[PDB]
Amino acid sequence: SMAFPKRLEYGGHALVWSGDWSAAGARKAIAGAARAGYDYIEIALLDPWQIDVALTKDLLQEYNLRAHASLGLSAATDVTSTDPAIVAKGDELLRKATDVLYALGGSELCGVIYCALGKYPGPASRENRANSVAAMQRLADYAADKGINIDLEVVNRYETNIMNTGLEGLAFLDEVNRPNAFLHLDTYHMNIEENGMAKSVLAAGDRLGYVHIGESHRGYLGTGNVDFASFFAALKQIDYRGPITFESFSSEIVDPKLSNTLCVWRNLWHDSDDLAGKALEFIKQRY
Amino acid sequence: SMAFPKRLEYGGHALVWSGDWSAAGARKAIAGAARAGYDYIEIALLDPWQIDVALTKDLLQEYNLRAHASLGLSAATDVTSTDPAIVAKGDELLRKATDVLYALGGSELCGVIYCALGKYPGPASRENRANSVAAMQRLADYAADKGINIDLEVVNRYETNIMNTGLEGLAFLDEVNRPNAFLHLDTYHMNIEENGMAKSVLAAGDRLGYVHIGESHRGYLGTGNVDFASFFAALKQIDYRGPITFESFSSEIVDPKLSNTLCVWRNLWHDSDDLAGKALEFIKQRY
Ligand SMILES: O=C(CO)[C@H](O)[C@H](O)[C@H](O)CO
Ligand SMILES: O=C(CO)[C@H](O)[C@H](O)[C@H](O)CO
Ligand SMILES: [Mn+2]
Ligand SMILES: [Mn+2]
Repeated sequence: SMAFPKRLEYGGHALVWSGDWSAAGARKAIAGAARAGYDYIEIALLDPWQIDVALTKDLLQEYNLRAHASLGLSAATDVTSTDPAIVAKGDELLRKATDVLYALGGSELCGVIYCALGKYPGPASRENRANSVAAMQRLADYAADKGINIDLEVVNRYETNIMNTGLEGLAFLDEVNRPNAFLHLDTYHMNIEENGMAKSVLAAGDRLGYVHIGESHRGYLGTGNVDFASFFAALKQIDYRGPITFESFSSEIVDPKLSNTLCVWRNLWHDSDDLAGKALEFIKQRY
Repeated sequence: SMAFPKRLEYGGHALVWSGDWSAAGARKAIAGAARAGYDYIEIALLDPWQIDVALTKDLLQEYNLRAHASLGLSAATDVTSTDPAIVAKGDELLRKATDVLYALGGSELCGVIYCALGKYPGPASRENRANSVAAMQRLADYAADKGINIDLEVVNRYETNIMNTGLEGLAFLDEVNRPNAFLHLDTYHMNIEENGMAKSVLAAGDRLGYVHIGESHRGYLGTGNVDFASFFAALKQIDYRGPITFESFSSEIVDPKLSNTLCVWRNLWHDSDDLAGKALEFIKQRY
């Protein structure tokens, strides 16, 4: 068991272009990501059964584009649950997601894979956390057979009760104790929870395996409150060489299964291409 | 008719010291605010029927302290509801809170007074917004007879679907069209939703009636990401002369119902006096 190769590469989140993964939606997102000049598309596998693999393989080939995958779990698939029937549903979704990612020749399963994405009605018990750590052990081991790293995305208090800072994320990963399990940081969530935009990156070092770039309000990069200068300087200091996906959500493009959960009440952009294009330039200028 | 006098004065949120307003909790919080050097205490009126008003007035006299009030409504008192019985409950609580604030000699009712504080399942309908605007018209007119201004606190996407930016708040206040209705900004909520920390303040000018100071993670002022230098520069430029309350919420002090609502999963402070004391020094040094 070991970590699978990572490279400095730039990706666009599928929801920048498409709210579904129909033949049309898949192509819109892949074509968009390719058009803006990204190395990969990040597919939202919130329902990995809805994904036509052959179709997707063909599109990625057609546009000379690589794929990674992210998801959140839901109440019905929450691996922190003290109901083992719900944890089993979680393990199953995570296996299927991995199977799909393997069929597409992808190497990264990231996002909120360790709990239900959304507002918890109270703080996590030690048992909620232990349930989550075990589930990520079973996932990392399943993934390892298929040349896939998992990257646990730290998100803000409103989207998980398990880990809200990189430091918390790192301590969680110590317990997972798997070589193909990494920290996933997102500048949007960091903007809320972190003591500056450097502390968690510098602590993480080689354990930082994935990055999401989002503005404070998840709109155009450079129109919000995120100190990107301080963040990217930290990446340079640890010489980060892994996926970097631009992520943004507008009511304009809505997945029913994500948009209400992320409380995307506001339209912060309408031109996917203009947003994605400016974002990659903004990112590449700094890293 | 008219708006009531505002002065530049510094406030401590009662919830920094006490989770309740028992005689002991009230005494503790008022003595705390006075000890830290604040001009007033901001009393949480989530349940204004549970306040002993004569006791509170005696305490405020005893410690030579003024009082303003903030609250959030809940599902059962949501003035945005399409259930007129629920709106009626909201009107009733808002009237009661105004009565309490009036008897206490206060002039400012602020916070999430226009909707239920928390995660909405979907975006706000035209009805939801119109119901809210009408409720704030009835409240503003009721408060006008009692020399009280109302200030509508703009909160982040996870805490309301009605208004997430200062600009949205100003537009909502245009429809309310009451001289004693003002905008209320909170740096914690601005840190997520705003295009920088100056814009909403410069646009609001004389319509900014109330300010909450919160760090990005709601911990010690200056250990987070909020560009306070840029915010206070904006306050200076419009010569803001209104209440400035420091707030933060510890799961060790507040009611489990509120800490769960605000997703306080960790505590970045334990010493109420040290936090509140240092918070005021931080504020008074910049404004
Ligand atoms: O930031 C996120 C949600 O706020 C993550 O990117 C999600 O886990 C991922 O996009 C799943 O949609
Ligand atoms: O920022 C706030 C909520 O997060 C407001 O201060 C509260 O809604 C209000 O003070 C009630 O406690
Ligand atoms: Mn993300
Ligand atoms: Mn506030």
